[PDB]
Amino acid sequence: LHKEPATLIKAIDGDTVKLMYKGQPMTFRLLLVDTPEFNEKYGPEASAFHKKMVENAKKIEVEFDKGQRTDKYGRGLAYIYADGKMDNEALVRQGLAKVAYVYKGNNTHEQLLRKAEAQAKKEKLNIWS
Ligand SMILES: Cc1cn([C@H]2C[C@H](OP(=O)(O)O)[C@@H](COP(=O)(O)O)O2)c(=O)[nH]c1=O
Ligand SMILES: [Ca+2]
Repeated sequence: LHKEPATLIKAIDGDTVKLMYKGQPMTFRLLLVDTPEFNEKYGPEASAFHKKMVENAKKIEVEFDKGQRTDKYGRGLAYIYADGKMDNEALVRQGLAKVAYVYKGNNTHEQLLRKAEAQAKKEKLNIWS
């Protein structure tokens, strides 16, 4: 898999972010995770975490997996990196997201994220508390 450039247009919530990718604005949905919606428990903390992470990055990168790159709502499906740290993994590791939506052939980083979830659960972080 390959990291591609992008620039933040706007933070949205725990598992979506608006980025300019190949010069076009797009909403990206983070692969392999699910954050609570803003109005549910840990929802505001997940949004806040993701926001900070994307707003502080000097470099944002998009990494598509091997399968579909856009979902049925037209959102980009990617692993997103902020200064080389994966947003998807960071949210899971903090117990602000669960591993979820694991479809065959867009699941390269499945085991990496499950490992982060196991550590977050061990530490009883946030969602696991
Ligand atoms: C993460 C992801 C979500 N989706 C779709 C599945 C869900 O359909 P439904 O809307 O029909 O439930 C929805 C979940 O996204 P959200 O968690 O952003 O709502 O997005 C995919 O199709 N592919 C994926 O890789
Ligand atoms: Ca969600």
